Amino acid sequence: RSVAAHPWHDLEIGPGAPNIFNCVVEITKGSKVKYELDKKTGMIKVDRILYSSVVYPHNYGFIPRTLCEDNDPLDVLVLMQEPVLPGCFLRARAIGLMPMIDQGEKDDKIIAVCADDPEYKHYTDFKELQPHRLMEIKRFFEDYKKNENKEVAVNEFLPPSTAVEAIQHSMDLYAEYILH
Amino acid sequence: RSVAAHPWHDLEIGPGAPNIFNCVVEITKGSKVKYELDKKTGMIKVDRILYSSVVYPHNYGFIPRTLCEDNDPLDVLVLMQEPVLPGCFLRARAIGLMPMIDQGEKDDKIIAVCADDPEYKHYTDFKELQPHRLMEIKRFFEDYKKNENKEVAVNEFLPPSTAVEAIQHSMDLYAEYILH
Amino acid sequence: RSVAAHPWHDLEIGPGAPNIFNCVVEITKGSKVKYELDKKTGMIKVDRILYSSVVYPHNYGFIPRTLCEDNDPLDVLVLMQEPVLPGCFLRARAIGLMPMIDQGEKDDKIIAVCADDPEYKHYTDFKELQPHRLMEIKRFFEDYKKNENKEVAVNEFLPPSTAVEAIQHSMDLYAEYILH
Amino acid sequence: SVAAHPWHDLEIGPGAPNIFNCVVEITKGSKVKYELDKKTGMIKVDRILYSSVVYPHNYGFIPRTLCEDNDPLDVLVLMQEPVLPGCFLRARAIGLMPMIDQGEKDDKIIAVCADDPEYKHYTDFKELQPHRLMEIKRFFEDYKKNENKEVAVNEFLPPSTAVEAIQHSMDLYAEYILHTL
Amino acid sequence: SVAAHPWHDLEIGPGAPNIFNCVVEITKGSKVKYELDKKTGMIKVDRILYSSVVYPHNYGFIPRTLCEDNDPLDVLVLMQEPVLPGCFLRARAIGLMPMIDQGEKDDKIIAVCADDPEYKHYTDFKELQPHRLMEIKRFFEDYKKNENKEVAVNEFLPPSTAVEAIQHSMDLYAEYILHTL
Amino acid sequence: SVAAHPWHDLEIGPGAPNIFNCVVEITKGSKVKYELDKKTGMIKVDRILYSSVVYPHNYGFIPRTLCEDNDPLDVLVLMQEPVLPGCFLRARAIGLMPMIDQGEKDDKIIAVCADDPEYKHYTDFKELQPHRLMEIKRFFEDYKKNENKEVAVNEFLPPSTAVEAIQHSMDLYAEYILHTL
Repeated sequence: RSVAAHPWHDLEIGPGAPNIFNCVVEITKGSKVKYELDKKTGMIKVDRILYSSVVYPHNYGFIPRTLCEDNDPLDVLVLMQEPVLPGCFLRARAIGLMPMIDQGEKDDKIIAVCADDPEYKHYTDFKELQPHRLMEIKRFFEDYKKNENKEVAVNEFLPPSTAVEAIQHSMDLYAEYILH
Repeated sequence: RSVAAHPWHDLEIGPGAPNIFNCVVEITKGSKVKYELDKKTGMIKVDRILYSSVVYPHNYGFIPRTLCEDNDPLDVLVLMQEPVLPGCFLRARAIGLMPMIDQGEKDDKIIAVCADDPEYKHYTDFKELQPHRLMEIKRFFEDYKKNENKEVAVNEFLPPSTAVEAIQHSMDLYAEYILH
Repeated sequence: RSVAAHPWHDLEIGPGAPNIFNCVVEITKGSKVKYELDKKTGMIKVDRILYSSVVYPHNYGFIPRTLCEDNDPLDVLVLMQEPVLPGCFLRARAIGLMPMIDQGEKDDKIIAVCADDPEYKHYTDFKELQPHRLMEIKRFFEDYKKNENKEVAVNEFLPPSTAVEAIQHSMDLYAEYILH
Repeated sequence: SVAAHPWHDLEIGPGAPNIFNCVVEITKGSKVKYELDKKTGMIKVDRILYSSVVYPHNYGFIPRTLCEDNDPLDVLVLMQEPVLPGCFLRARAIGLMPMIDQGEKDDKIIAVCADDPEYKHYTDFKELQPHRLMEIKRFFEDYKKNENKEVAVNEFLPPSTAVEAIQHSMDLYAEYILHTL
Repeated sequence: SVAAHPWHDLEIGPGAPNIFNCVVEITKGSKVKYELDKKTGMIKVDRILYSSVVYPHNYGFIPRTLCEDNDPLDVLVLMQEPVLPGCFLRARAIGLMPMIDQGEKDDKIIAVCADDPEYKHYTDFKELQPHRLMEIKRFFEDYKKNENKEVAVNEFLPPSTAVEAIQHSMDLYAEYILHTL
Repeated sequence: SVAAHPWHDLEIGPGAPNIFNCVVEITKGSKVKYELDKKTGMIKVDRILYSSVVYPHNYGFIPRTLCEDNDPLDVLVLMQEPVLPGCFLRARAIGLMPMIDQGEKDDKIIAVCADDPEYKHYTDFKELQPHRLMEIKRFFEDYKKNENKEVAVNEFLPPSTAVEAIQHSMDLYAEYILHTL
């Protein structure tokens, strides 16, 4: 009786959006493998194994039914007790925006917590996190593509309100451009 | 040339049912993450991280093309040598029924063994298992939702014949109610 | 806006084929679980837990849009730094063909490296690998089904050119026979 | 020097009782109840746990301590990473967890690793998320249930009280080392 | 006490020869052939296994035992959980596995952990599923094949025979400790 | 014998300086900076790493060696499998990695396990894939960055130079053991 289909297009962003949204995990916490979602098939592909001896600091993925200036969905880093599998989805609250420039191109990402993790669900601002946790995250993105000669600048994190604007705008943009 | 589709609806229960059936794994042995199947998309979602420091004692999941009084498929706990991934399916023989009341509502589940695990496939009754293994399982369900203030009573396990009745009835019920 | 569908049929073999091809992983490096792809649903199933205390020496899987005399796609063993999940796909370069007879029936398989692993991507011939790595692999296939009374003979590995012929031929065969 | 029996021959550390060395018996997420053998100083499997439960954090004991139960003072250690049995690390106390193990008092220390850059800046159990405490409480309440042993756990007390209990257990250990002469 | 060389300074235990302490060299699922260094008593990587195989259970040896091969009596230990190298645990013997390692007899003990609530109630290898035995047999038959070493494995014998072999190896160890004087 | 402090009481081995025993402090893929405690000879958590990085290979030190930094000579060990902290193994040197850790020279050895059937036949770092070297170089360049410590790493030098550095560090260790008298 039901659809069975493509996580970008066919997974609702969720009724709590943009504050709380569904989020499809591409990469697990601790992974050296950079999975990404194949836009055409909706399968998970290995984009690459990472060039440095680094691992993703948290579960990482994208928000369905979003679109950015790069023609990709909006990416999210999700803090929570446990590692989660590629291809699963979860409910996440935005707590900040991590502004970045990836090879001279804007690529801001959301930092968030899982809304169904009983430890992490009560966070609302990244300022509430331990400052090291930010320094670690910021570093990861600075460093993860260094051995591919790709420069990534990371600025200071911006507040929840700002993140929510980005999500909201990417929802709008998906709905505008996806039809054609 | 083939379908590619929703594990509840589009996976046959299998020609050996109700004695031996297909079974879609939602949660791995040792997992603190409570995955479940999204009824609408057929994706795996994180329902929650568990509130206690407990882990699932075996691979856990549901039987496709079943339905119970709760509008959900019939759940199964699957004993076998190895942990199995969420979203995979396997062949399992019923060896008992574990009667439960979850917050004042009936929620009986099947206890089973993987029919293609060369160690576990020869079990036929849960009485054949070590009594501790039952005590552990029974405990897990008593304890796993305690920190959410949800009470779960677990009674003595009932035999294979009884489990098979439940599976059979849930097959029938799926076929009756799923059309409309 | 996109398909969302069956990895055998709906995943392109890729524009680099037959030299570099997409490859759907069924089994992870180190796994005792023998997953395989369900031809009908495109789900991953447990075919079996292995009968010996052996584990797969590398990520293992099949090439989409291939077909062999056995009515199955062509299988691949993929060397790379990291374990990869069942159901994901990756890009792989052929470096040899591993000729086998599985219970009196031909069942040649490809040996390959991940084209997006920055260590392994520069290999082009299996002769470039350490001879032990071959001896280990060869052994695995000789030994993995022994406890099921299934005899598997493995001959000396043949070069890249030969592997590429097999892939090419299986592409052709898929296109010939899949229509009807 | 020669090889060390960890209970006796590992210094508690310069910053004691506030910040102390700590020997890890059990890893975060383990179902194996390792403990350190009193006689050999090796690691022993005391038992595999009777429930489908796991230690919520790295667990062990403070060396050169002693309690009325004749064992060293136990510690739970919050930190980013799981740690091996047999290793020691530096830990700050941030609270004490009063318990009753079958009528016998068996208080434990809740602590953070002092060399873990995230966790080192915590100083009070109240700084942690309330769920973290709820989960730990429940773990001790539940982990021995299938052995038919009751364990009651009361409200956690501040670091000032923890430091006292640690000091008192250093005194007892010493008092015992004197009674060796 | 001081730190212990596990072979010599770890007691075999009060319940020997039926129930004995046992030092774990290799974890369930490991491809690393750890063994305990005779001289230092540390854990050494003897080798990484030559085939894509893994130890089907936790593996090690009984302390204060000795066999004609000049090594302690080896044990395979069935239990719910994997255990670390260097740890010891309590184990009941439930059978003996006769083998021939390149013409030399090298019998091993099959056992269960006595402190594991599931496995502790097994007393005979015949109580285990026949496949479990088939798999173990094959492991020893196959794990050294890529080193060109033949290992033959015969039908497993009952616990009465296992206990004898254990006793006999305690005698040899003792007989050797006498020949130290 | 009795239990061994691994730095002092573990022989470097018959094949030194070319092939040497080697004590593992840190497992491949670990974020925990274990090191061996100088005084107790136990394993200590020095710290949890400040970046989201992991050791690209098993890491440790050569026993009975000493460098100007007052620590033993460090080794990175390439092999099929991860290895536990506290274990030792046999390793061939195949290159040396010159570094500067905050103005201080802190050269390390790059090596393979000699008992690992795949890796044992490597004899020069140039036989490894260039990316492997790029990754290792970067690891040391980056792993202490969030502690505000600069580490410069220069081009790797051949095994002849590695063997010299090893020999020189055996001399220093010895020279120090003489200065004990």
